[PDB]
Amino acid sequence: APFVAPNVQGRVIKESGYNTKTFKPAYVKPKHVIDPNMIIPRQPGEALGTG
Amino acid sequence: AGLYTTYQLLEVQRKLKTLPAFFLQWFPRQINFQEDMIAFDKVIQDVTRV
Repeated sequence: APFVAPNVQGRVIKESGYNTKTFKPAYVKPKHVIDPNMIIPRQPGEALGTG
Repeated sequence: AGLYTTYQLLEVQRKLKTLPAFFLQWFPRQINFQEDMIAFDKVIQDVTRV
C-alpha cells in the first residue's frame, strides 16, 4: 500500500484486465481403396495350395 | 573257501546318467504333421503412423 502523509487526499491505484484464448479443432480424413488387387491375393491364414 | 571263495552280495550301485530337459522349455508347442513341409507366414503391421 502507498504511504501517504495524512494531510493529503490519498493515492489512486490502477487495475488490470483479463484475456481470452480461442481455438479451432483440426480435421483428419484417411481412407483406403480396396479394389480387387488387394482382395484377391492369398492372405496369411489361407492354406497353401488351394486356400 | 577251498573250492571257491564265498561272498556276500551288497546292493548294486546303479548310476543312470541322463540329460535333463532345459531348452525344451521354450518349445512347448507341439505339431504332428504328415505334410511334406511346415510353413510360416509372418506379417509386419506398422500401425504407428499418424
